[PDB]
Amino acid sequence: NPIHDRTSDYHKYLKVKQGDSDLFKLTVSDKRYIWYNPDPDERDSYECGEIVSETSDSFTFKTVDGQDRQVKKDDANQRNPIKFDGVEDMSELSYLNEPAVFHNLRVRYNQDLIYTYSGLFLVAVNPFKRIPIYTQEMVDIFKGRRRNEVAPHIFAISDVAYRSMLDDRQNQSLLITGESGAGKTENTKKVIQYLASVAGRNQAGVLEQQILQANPILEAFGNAKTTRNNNSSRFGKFIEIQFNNAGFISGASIQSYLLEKSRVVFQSETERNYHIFYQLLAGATAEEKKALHLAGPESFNYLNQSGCVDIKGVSDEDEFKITRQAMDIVGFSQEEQMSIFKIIAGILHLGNIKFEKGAGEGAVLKDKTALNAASTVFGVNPSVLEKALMEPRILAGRDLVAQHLNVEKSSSSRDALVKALYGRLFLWLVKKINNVLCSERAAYFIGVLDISGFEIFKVNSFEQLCINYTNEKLQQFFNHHMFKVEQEEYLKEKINLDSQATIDLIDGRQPPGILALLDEQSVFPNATDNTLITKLHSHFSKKNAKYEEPRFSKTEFGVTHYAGQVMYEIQDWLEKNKDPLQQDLELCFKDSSDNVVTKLFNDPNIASRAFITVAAQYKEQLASLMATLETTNPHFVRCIIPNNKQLPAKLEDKVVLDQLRCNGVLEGIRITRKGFPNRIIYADFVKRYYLLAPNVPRDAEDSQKATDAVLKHLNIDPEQYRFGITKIFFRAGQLARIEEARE
Ligand SMILES: Nc1ncnc2c1ncn2[C@@H]1O[C@H](COP(=O)(O)OP(=O)(O)O)[C@@H](O)[C@H]1O
Ligand code: BEF
Ligand SMILES: [Mg+2]
Repeated sequence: NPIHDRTSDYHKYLKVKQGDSDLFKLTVSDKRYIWYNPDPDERDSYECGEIVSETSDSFTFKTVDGQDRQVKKDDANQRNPIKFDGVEDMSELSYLNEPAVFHNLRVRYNQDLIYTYSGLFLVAVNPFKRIPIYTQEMVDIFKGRRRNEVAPHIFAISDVAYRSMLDDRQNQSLLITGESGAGKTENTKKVIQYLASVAGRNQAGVLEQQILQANPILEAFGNAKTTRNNNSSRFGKFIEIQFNNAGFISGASIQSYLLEKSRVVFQSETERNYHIFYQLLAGATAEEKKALHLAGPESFNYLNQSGCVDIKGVSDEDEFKITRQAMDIVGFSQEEQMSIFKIIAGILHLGNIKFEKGAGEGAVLKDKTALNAASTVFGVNPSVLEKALMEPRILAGRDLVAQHLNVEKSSSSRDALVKALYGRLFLWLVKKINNVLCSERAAYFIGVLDISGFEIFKVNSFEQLCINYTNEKLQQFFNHHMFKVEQEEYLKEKINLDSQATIDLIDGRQPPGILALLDEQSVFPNATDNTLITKLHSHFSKKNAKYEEPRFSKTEFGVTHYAGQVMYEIQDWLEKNKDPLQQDLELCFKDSSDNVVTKLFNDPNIASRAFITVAAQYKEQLASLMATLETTNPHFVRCIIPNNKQLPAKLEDKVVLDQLRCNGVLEGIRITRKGFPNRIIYADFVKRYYLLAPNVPRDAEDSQKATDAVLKHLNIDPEQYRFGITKIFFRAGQLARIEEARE
């Protein structure tokens, strides 16, 4: 058993190394320590101070410098006894303070132990290097083991979910959140690999392969290199792994949320557009290139503006293969693939269209190359296109009259088109995939959510509000859930909100919240950004406690979110909400000779939102998501980024701690710390502590009687612990004191 074979890779890579002895006296120490901030300005920066003396109410310790200081006992951040460094669950910690928590994570990370539990959560810190803990051999060790039986791992929470499903006949969910680059998508892919393996029907299976090939397809079209991650997911996703009554994988379905369409037409410096563009340019066959009027990235406006066309240690040509191979496995025909390619190319050509003026104020196409290129690949009438771009007919109530747009408006229109095409294509892909894997008649499911946690940038826009509104809801669900689950534990053992207000501000109908007001402004063609922001301040400024009207800025507003205050900039919200496309453009494309192209514009499912705004739509998708989640038994994973530099072996204190504060980890410890944080199995207590009392023997039947014995020996406050049917519950700091007692 690799599990009890101290020489196995399991032991080397997932466990804290065990020596020849386990004796209590090993860890004996005379010193006591306290975590302190050497600079009170740097609050997340701590050092360990050794305690020297104590008054009845305060502690006096020695700094690193050799300097002496004092602290109130009630404010002190005591350091846990060394026996606690590296524990697998932060819940076993006696002193539960911020520096203590950070420290356990750190001790673990130093030994490359990236996974740690924190009560209900599985905390996962990005290693930024490969650790061989995801092999088939690793998968087989985790099959059927209880949480406590094995080391923390994504595979373990995945197995727990699976056993619960079979045993309770209840659907399950895994929520994996955290910042960009924290490791969400990596862990998500591990869940799927694990499941496909433990629940798949292979004697060597097709379904299983298809399911596995699904994400690569989506990552090509929805991931991009950003400054925070070379493989950023520019969309949220919910994966439902479907099973039959017997527990075998039977299908799957995918839901996507919020694709960043704007990146297709603009990228920040150093970033890239979606991977596919590069993959196509790099691996199209010489025949494909000519058929697509293809060239180099440098030759395309949508690709030559960031200053970055490739990713280090990444071959777009080689990635292309992988992409195409997945499409093949999944079921896309050569034609369908072909058409996808034409679309991707066409978008590139549209991007090179240059509008010039002079005539007057109207726009003109002196050059017509690119137009022709795109026309061709799209299978549409170039002249129609031209006209639909520069001379859209607009409805003036009675009159349907074609407007002659200036270059700007003409450009912006082409851009809206590109965005419409890309976004529709992505939905088509997802629907396609779902058509192949989705089983109408599934018995049970395990759903995995891979989405960002709270987003707080310099500039926060409409997209960030959507994300933060999602996180307010997820966080609330977490809080409801932990509440029940702690309450249930106390019961089994026989021992003795703010969220809503922010949510209401956002999505309330009466009084109307932010989204309602935005939607209302959305029916007025002539409404502007000022109109809208004036309306928000009118309703909430000095009127809603979660809102803040800035002292000087006239284009922003603040929302107090769970993770802190966020300032939103209103620019372009109206447009974003309406996501407008000229009808003459829709007409142009409706007539495509291309089979997929046509679908993008003729299937209400892909072409239309429902008249629904973008906010309203989102609101609805969130509500269905939440509804499903509410029917599952949830599992929470929090992915943590170690630093903002993408480096291994560099766990930065402030970076980490900020994260732990935003994602709810610290609050749960806070909550937990309040009651009886430590809950030890009677038998286990005795094993270690029998020596402390001139009475008890390590091995006993009446473990409780034993436990009581020691407690009594040491003369411990009956308020410091509660007797449970199986566990002895301990208040914060108590266990540390015991550990601190002499043999
Ligand atoms: N457990 C891990 N082992 C190895 N590399 C990882 C791990 N977690 C994340 N990474 C790395 O960090 C990069 C960012 O991870 P990713 O899953 O894409 O983050 P997220 O989806 O949270 O934005 C990955 O492309 C990979 O290099
Ligand atoms: F960049 Be990660 F996908 F949030
Ligand atoms: Mg991702």
